[PDB]
Amino acid sequence: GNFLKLPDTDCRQTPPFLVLLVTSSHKQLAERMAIRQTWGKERMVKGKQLKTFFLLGTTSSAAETKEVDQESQRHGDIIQKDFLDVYYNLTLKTMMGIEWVHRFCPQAAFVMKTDSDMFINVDYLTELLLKKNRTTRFFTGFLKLNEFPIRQPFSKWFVSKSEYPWDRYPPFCSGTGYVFSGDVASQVYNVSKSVPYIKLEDVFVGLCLERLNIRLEELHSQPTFFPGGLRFSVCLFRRIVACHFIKPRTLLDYWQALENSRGEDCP
Ligand SMILES: CC(=O)N[C@H]1[C@H](O[C@H]2[C@@H](O)[C@@H](CO)O[C@H](O[C@@H]3[C@H](O)[C@@H](O)[C@H](O[C@H]4[C@H](O)[C@@H](O)[C@H](O)O[C@@H]4CO)O[C@@H]3CO)[C@@H]2O)O[C@H](CO)[C@H](O)[C@@H]1O[C@@H]1O[C@H](CO)[C@H](O)[C@H](O)[C@H]1O
Ligand SMILES: *[C@@H]1O[C@H](CO[C@@H]2O[C@@H](C)[C@@H](O)[C@@H](O)[C@@H]2O)[C@@H](O[C@@H]2O[C@H](CO)[C@@H](O)[C@H](O)[C@H]2NC(C)=O)[C@H](O)[C@H]1NC(C)=O
Ligand SMILES: *[C@@H]1O[C@H](CO)[C@@H](O[C@@H]2O[C@H](CO)[C@@H](O)[C@H](O)[C@H]2NC(C)=O)[C@H](O)[C@H]1NC(C)=O
Ligand SMILES: O=c1ccn([C@@H]2O[C@H](COP(=O)(O)OP(=O)(O)O)[C@@H](O)[C@H]2O)c(=O)[nH]1
Ligand SMILES: [Mn+2]
Repeated sequence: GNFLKLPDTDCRQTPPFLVLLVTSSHKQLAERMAIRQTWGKERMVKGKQLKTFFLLGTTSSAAETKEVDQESQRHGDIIQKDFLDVYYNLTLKTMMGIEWVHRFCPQAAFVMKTDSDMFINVDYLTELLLKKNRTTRFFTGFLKLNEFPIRQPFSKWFVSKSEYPWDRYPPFCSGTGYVFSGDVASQVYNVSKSVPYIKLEDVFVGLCLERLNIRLEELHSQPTFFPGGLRFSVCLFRRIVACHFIKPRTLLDYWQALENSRGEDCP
């Protein structure tokens, strides 16, 4: 498939229950280490396997290239292809991850694409997924259903009319973190080259899902994905899946808080 780095894993032998694909730039080693030490640590969750991989492109910086080569060798959990790893190539990055699931891990029951400035509660997510009774054509997250493209020309998420010429975006889920059954990867990969390209990855996946007639659904009767962030508390964070706006030091402190308070009951 044209990959420069492949994780040392065999999904055929031991099909994972949940695969996390984490986006981060080359310089964000601190993010990746914090994740590896917290919600990214591979383990059995209620007897289900969790696997965690980091998606990277390439960079022009020789120093960063060497750093990442060393990191891959040391940890063996990086998925890499030869594309310039910049914000406006995130669509390529996401498609790389999806391509990977399709080629080397179609046995994954579920896949979460997530960002690195995130807190993820894998235990509660696994509980809600096992409760959902859905194993195919399943896609959930924070649903963004009547979105309009941002036309402010200097905005981080600006798209011109030539980049995206219609008044509304398809239904899609926030790219801060979304979850889908493993089969969905193959479908999206198959259809991706025939769907109009857009440089916003979560929107592009929404376009693919729309072409596939895959409907978005809420994971639970209460909201569980929070792209806007949250005021922290142990009891709240025990009953959410994903929270945005979390820098590495904060992630480590929050993980510590959950460990320090394990075994206490919550209202
Ligand atoms: C982080 C996030 O959720 N970003 C996604 C973005 O969300 C925004 C949209 O839904 C718009 C639509 O109304 O509302 C929200 O933001 C509005 C406004 O549009 C923003 O411009 C503004 O934020 C800026 C402000 O404009 C600046 O002046 C100021 O300096 O900074 C602030 C914050 O940076 O805020 C208001 C209220 O928050 C909402 O945040 O929607 C995008 C598509 O249009 C994307 O979905 C984007 O998500 C990221 O997209 C990339 C695409 O490659 C990846 O999927 C990332 O993983 C994903 O996080
Ligand atoms: C998911 O299913 C569970 C289990 O229910 C069984 O399997 C399902 C696929 C469906 O065919 C059910 O009719 C089966 O009974 C559901 O949780 C059950 O609900 C019962 C009664 O409401 C309750 O005692 C327990 O919660 C569960 N019982 C058993 C036998 O497991 C659950 O509601 C289903 N979830 C969704 C999202 O539909
Ligand atoms: C996304 O990545 C691609 C692949 O690296 C970039 O395309 C290359 O860009 C370099 C210069 O930046 C050229 O020398 C290559 O010829 C290009 N190759 C291909 C296959 O396109 C692309 O520029 C990146 N996108 C953005 C917005 O930076
Ligand atoms: O060149 C880049 C820029 C960003 N990102 C990742 O893409 C996600 C979105 O970045 P950011 O939080 O800046 O986007 P925002 O949520 O503010 O839209 C994050 O996990 C970044 O680490 C990446 O992999 N490569
Ligand atoms: Mn972010």
